[PDB]
Amino acid sequence: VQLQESGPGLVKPSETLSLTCTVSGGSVSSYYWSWIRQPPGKGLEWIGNIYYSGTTKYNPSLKSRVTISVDVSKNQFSLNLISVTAADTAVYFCARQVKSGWFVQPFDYWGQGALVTVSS
Amino acid sequence: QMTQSPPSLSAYVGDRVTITCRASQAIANYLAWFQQKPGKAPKSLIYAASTLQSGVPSRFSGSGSGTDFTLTISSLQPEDFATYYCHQYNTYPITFGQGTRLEIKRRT
Amino acid sequence: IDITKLQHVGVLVNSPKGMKISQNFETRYLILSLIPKIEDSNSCGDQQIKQYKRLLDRLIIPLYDGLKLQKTSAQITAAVALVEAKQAKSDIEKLKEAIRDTNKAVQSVCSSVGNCIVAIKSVQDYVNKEIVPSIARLGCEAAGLQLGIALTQHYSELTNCFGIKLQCIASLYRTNITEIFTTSTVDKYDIYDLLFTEKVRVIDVDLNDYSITLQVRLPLLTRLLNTQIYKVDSISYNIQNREWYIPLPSHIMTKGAFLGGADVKECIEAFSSYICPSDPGFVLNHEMESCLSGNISQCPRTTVTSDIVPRYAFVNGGVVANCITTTCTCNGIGNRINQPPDQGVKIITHKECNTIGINGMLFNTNKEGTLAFYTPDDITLNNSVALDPIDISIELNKVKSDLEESKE
Amino acid sequence: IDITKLQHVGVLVNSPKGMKISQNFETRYLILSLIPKIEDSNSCGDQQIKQYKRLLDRLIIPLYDTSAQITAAVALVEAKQAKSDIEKLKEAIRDTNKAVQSVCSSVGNCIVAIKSVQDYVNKEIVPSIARLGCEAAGLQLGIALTQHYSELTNCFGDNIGSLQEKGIKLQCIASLYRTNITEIFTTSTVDKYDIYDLLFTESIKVRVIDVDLNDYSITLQVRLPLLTRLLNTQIYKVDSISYNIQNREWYIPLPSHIMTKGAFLGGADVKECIEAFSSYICPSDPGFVLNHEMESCLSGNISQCPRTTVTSDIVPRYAFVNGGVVANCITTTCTCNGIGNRINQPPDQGVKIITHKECNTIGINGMLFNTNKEGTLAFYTPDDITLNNSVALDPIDISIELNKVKSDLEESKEW
Amino acid sequence: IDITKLQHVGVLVNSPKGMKISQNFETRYLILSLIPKIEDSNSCGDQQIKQYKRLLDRLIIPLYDGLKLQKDVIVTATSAQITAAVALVEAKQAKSDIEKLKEAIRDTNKAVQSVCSSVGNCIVAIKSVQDYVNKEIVPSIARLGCEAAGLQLGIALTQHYSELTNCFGDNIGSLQEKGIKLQCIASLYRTNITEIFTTSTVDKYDIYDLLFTESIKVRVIDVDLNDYSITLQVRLPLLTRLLNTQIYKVDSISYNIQNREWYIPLPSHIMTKGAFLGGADVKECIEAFSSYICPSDPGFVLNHEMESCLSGNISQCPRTTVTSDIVPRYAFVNGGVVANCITTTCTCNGIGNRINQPPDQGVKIITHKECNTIGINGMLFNTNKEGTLAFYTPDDITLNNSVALDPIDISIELNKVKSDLEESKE
Repeated sequence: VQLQESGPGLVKPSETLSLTCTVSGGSVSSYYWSWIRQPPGKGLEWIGNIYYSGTTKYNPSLKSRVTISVDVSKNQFSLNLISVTAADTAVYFCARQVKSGWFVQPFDYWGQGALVTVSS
Repeated sequence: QMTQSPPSLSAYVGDRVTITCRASQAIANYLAWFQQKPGKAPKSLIYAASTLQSGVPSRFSGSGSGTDFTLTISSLQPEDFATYYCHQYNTYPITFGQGTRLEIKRRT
Repeated sequence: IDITKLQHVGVLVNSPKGMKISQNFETRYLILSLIPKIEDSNSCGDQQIKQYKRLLDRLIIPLYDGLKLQKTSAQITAAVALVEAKQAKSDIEKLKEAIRDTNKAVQSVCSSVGNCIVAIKSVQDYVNKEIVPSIARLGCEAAGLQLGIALTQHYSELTNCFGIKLQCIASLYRTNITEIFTTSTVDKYDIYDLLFTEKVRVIDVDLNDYSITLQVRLPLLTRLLNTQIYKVDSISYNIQNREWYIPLPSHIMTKGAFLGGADVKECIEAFSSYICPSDPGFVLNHEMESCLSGNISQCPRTTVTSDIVPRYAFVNGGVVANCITTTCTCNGIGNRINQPPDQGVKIITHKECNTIGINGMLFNTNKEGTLAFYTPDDITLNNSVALDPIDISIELNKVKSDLEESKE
Repeated sequence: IDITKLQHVGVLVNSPKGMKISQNFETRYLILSLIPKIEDSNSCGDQQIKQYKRLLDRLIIPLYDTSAQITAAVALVEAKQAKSDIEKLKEAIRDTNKAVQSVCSSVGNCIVAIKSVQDYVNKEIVPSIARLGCEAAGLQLGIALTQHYSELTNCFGDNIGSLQEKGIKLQCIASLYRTNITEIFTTSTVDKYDIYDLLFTESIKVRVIDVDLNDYSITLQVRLPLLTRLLNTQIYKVDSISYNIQNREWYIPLPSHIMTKGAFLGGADVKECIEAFSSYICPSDPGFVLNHEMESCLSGNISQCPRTTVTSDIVPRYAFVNGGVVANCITTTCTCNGIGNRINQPPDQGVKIITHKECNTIGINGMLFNTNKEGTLAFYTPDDITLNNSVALDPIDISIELNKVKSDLEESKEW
Repeated sequence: IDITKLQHVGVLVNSPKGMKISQNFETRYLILSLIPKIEDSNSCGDQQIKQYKRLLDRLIIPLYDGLKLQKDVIVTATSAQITAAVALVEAKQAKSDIEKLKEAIRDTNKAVQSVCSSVGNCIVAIKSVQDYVNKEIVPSIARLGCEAAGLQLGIALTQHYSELTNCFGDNIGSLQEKGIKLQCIASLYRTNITEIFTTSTVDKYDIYDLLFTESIKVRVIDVDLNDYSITLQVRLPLLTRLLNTQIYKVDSISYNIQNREWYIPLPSHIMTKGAFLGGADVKECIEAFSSYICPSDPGFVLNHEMESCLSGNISQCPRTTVTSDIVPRYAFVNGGVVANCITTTCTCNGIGNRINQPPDQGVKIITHKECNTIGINGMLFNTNKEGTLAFYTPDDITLNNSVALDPIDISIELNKVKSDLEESKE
């Protein structure tokens, strides 16, 4: 299907941040989505999932910092976090993945890139 | 936790090319090889180590289970010029590895 | 029963409280069905879902040899119960046939003759909660994981108690306890009184479906009247500086208008009630009850060997005790209150004791248990019995020496 | 044994069985191991449990130094040699390739109990590769081993005395390893026999002779008897009932079991002795040996029997003797609703006897069935009986009658 | 105490041992919070907690009913209720600290709470399962999801509920008069006893006795029904030696006369303390290395004939007609080995012979010297030290204090005596 991000790309430190992500097609409320980021240099760090029943589960490497949203009508979902330091200068993809057996895996499915450039 | 056997492979077209991701802790449940291509949007490729996705060609395949795992490819072409990764699901934080910057050869 | 004249020799008597026993029983038959049927789906099944079945059911089913002995009579009470179960076994099996492949309807309320065999299926409530993982969320293999471990746990809990006590087979079905245990018989009496009661039993068993069959009794409580239970608590009293007590049971009662001992060891206290099926009326010596009736001067005695605090205790605020092993210090003014050698105790009353502090423990007066009057009596030490039989053996052997040397 | 009169006075003789004793002391030494396997290092929760198991063994390590201690030390010192022997093999077999493997010569075994749940672990393994998680496998393993720990601790939490005596017993260890050992309990030892007695290994006791704090293992000397009959020794097992007298209800007490042998007998105690289809099994011949008077009561001048006052229960309604009925119907009134009447009231009687031929279906307090009823029994004999053995049991009552006799004899010896 | 001369009528008197008593009442208090706390329940395990909560009513409500009954004529019925309620009123004085400090547990997750007013006197608490919930957290977050962690929690709480219901065993509505032991609550946590039962205050004496409080029992003084807490009056002893106190043991091995294996009956334990002489009831109290720890002073009084038997006037020792136990037949007295050498054929193979005994002599001692190889069934053994003859062996012995032990036998005998009285001077 198609996912697609939206929002600004500049945040001054120790402020709030929030960016949106919406589908173009598909069908919400039948399964989850999730959020993945990485710095421009190295690595790939999972942030947390979003479940259509208003349930989220997060990587405790970023414990008690973050919240993810639901939007069933507009078929979207977004982020809201508060400890927006500068070292999180990164890119924030979107996930849309599906069942397999034991428990279910989110990954890259569609996201061109959330151009984040934080600054002082 | 996961990692990558080569950080890069200067592999020219026309040979077998593969990988050995080793699980740490060594364990069964499976790893979604996906390619990230800088400049475009990524996508997930091999869910559960041989069930390659819809529409991806049969050139790729995955062979193994448990403590480590490896690839199987032949008949190479340049369009697969993208950094792949690997994965460990069943330790809930959704781990990845450092990366495999493939580099095709015989520049035109 | 005559508390008044007994206060003077250490007696306490707590209160009159009646009985409430089982006379209408309402036998019910319960079948246990097992292997919680997955909701009508496919693609999952395992073997240790079944392994334990042969194991337990084969421990159990050979216990049939000790049933035909029909050719303490609880043997034949059991026999009559089993005959009635036999008589109903036809509809038992018909119901079982209906419910087995029906793979839903966790509890059955058919009510053909009496209440239906409920056919408590092991897990199906949780399995209904479980399915939505197994379908539209995940595969049935994570379900197989969760279900395997949970079913094994439930089995491990079975094996604790499989002469069963019904509360444990309740505890198997944690939610399902109070519902059926309350509403099988329409319980307009206190549910809590029913909760105290506990016997549950197996009559036979299936092995191909592996279902267990039980014969439950679930009685009614009919208050017997003109009969009140008493508790009893005796204490010391002294004679010639010899501290002797009065042996009596833990309880006594007044059946109708006659008397007798009481054994509520079976049953639980209440505010007016003692929930025991059996009616303990254990007759005791006419010599003993002559005192309880009132003829105190023919009571038994015994040399004391206990701890201290059974040498003093309350009677309606005003304290009663031996004033020798615990020097009576009424704060009127605080000073030692010794006895005559004639007496053994003193019934001290609302004379000056405003708030007594004997033994360092300061507390308050305003006695109400009346008859502020002591006891003069005969030197009535006649029945100086001994409890342990050894002393009696040596006593009578001295008697034997005496009679043998004096007979010549 | 005038059963034809015992029926008439109340006492009954039901289910005469045999007797056997395993007076032998065949022992084999079978031990514990408490640390199961893992592949490439799992250890997912195996460290959370072993200091905990050491916390159990805390009150198992100590030791110190009586006509039973002589046994508990002579067996142990005669076998301290075999203990030193099995030390080497213990060192060899602490580590394994499978759960259930141990081997020794000198036909007597040394086969260990086994790494406790390693059976279920060998079942668990093939998930954990190719299907499952370290996390999930350790989850299963931890819950399993904790179940096993509690199941262990109930048998034997501790040393301090009188826990090991009704602790470690082989059948409780069998209950501990029950899921594992249901098939192979008989096979662990070489001996074979019928289900009931030796295959059952009647409720025996075993003592931990050595313990290894360092490697979490216990050295158990399993005792294992050898059985053989005892002939010319049968039983006439016993149960009593009520018996009316003067409209009052008395009885006669007797044991729960007895035994006869040729010309001797006794009310043999069989609490530590399991009852069977034809012959029960005491580990040693009991000696519940009794009065000449009560011997006569049993098997002779039955007028010399005692007689005592019921107080607890109405024991009739288990009134069934060879199809017939034997109960206290003078007061617990009865009915032959076919062949119709009410059962009568011979005042000297305490128990009527009613045959299948007499009444073709007997009633009681108000139910009506029939057993077979064609058995073998007869009676026509009214009796009047001497009364010179009135006794009681309540020590208060004995003492009071003694004090009454004191009063009488004091009057006499002053006179 | 005539320790020696008894050893030709079948006695082992082991040895003197001292004694201790818990003179004082050193007292700290404990409280419990029977729920575990989770840091975040994002729709996580709460059904299991509700199940446990509903189950716990059955155990907790009779306790509150009894505790409510505990009150006497109030100063705001039965014997030990007196002292219990007085101790509850003395706990009313620290109710202030208790009720101030109960909230800090619910406020903050923690395994053990060590908030205390003073260094010496401290009051602490334990969440029922939190020591294990700190690792039940990780299957719920960042190892797995909650769908099965909740299940693990359920099984954990059920095990714990049975493990508490065993010891607070609701046999009766008015059970509170029975004592809950320190060891069930010791096992409430698995591996915190050797810490807290040694650290709760200054507790110096070693693992053996003072840290071995078996007999001790515990009150209940505050039970709640909204946060579901328990409070416990935790007594604590403080021990020293007691003077001139010699506690012996007592066995009784048969001496058979004319093929009648009989034995003197005696208590388990006998003690002596200056003039005191009585056989204590020490089953409740510990056997130590050299001195018995019992809180009370269990010594009491016995038949005069028994003291005369112990004092040395042995001709009044009561024989007893029996089928003896398996015990009374033979054991060793500190080198001097005694048996009943008419039933068991004590057979010195060195020199090879059956060992001679007359029917007159009840039993007979054979020491280190008279036979190094004292012979019975399984003798490859050691023979070192003294068992002294010291009885003017052989001697004449009387029998005139024989007894019977079962009541019905006595009833028979006294019925005979009644007939004989009615026959003698009638």
